[PDB]
Amino acid sequence: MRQLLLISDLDNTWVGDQQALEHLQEYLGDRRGNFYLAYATGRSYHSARELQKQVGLMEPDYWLTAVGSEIYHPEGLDQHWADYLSEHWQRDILQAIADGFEALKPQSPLEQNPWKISYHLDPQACPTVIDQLTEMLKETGIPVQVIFSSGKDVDLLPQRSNKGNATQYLQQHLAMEPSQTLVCGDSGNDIGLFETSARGVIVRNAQPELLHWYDQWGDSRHYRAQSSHAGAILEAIAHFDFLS
Ligand SMILES: OC[C@H]1O[C@@](CO)(O[C@H]2O[C@H](CO)[C@@H](O)[C@H](O)[C@H]2O)[C@@H](O)[C@@H]1O
Ligand SMILES: [Mg+2]
Ligand SMILES: [Mg+2]
Repeated sequence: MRQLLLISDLDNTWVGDQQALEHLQEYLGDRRGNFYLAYATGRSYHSARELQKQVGLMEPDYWLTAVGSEIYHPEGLDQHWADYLSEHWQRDILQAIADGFEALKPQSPLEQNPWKISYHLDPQACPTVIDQLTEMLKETGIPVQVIFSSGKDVDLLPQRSNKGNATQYLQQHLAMEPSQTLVCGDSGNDIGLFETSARGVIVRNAQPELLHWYDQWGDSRHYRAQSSHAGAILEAIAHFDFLS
């Protein structure tokens, strides 16, 4: 029932330029009732909350955490989404395979969750190994997807997660149209967002994988911002003429 569904990543997107973050929130703070806000971050919910206290993030309506593996409503964790992602998902088997790759090191336990298996790619290893991993995982028949970002982070998720799939789910939940949605991102774990039909903005300080993605799949609905961090979000809002 609002005119805009604003979905943004936190680190290096909404966060990173304190001054821009502040004037973005100042502006949005004057029309809080005109948009729904969702933070689609790679961070776990707890980590997202700690970041909010650190930089003073304005309260969102929804939290799409751990790359969309967990959704939090004002009332709490979405159990329907959890059950939906659990269907056909076989975490143990995928982890056994990923654990077998010498170039991969598990990320700390707190970065893991039932629908998220994450690793760090050896900076000395050949990035081509991610393609081999992806092929090997896909051939298990288990609905899985591999998210590679910043040239070092690897996340194993159900094919039904993404920041993009979590976003389409939220859109349907709120009865918001893609034309009324703006996704904001900076890296490989944001590609799912740009795969949706929502309007999107790629921050100036975006990672290589995202820019390369844009070069190949970028379309009319995708905006390459001149500003970096939160400034890119204000820029996009004006560009797509949202919150008229
Ligand atoms: O957003 C980039 C920045 O976030 C961190 C915070 O720890 O990593 C998060 O996003 C990664 C990509 O999805 C996940 O693999 C990781 O588990 C999650 O914490 C930084 O590592 C990263 O540079
Ligand atoms: Mg980021
Ligand atoms: Mg990102």
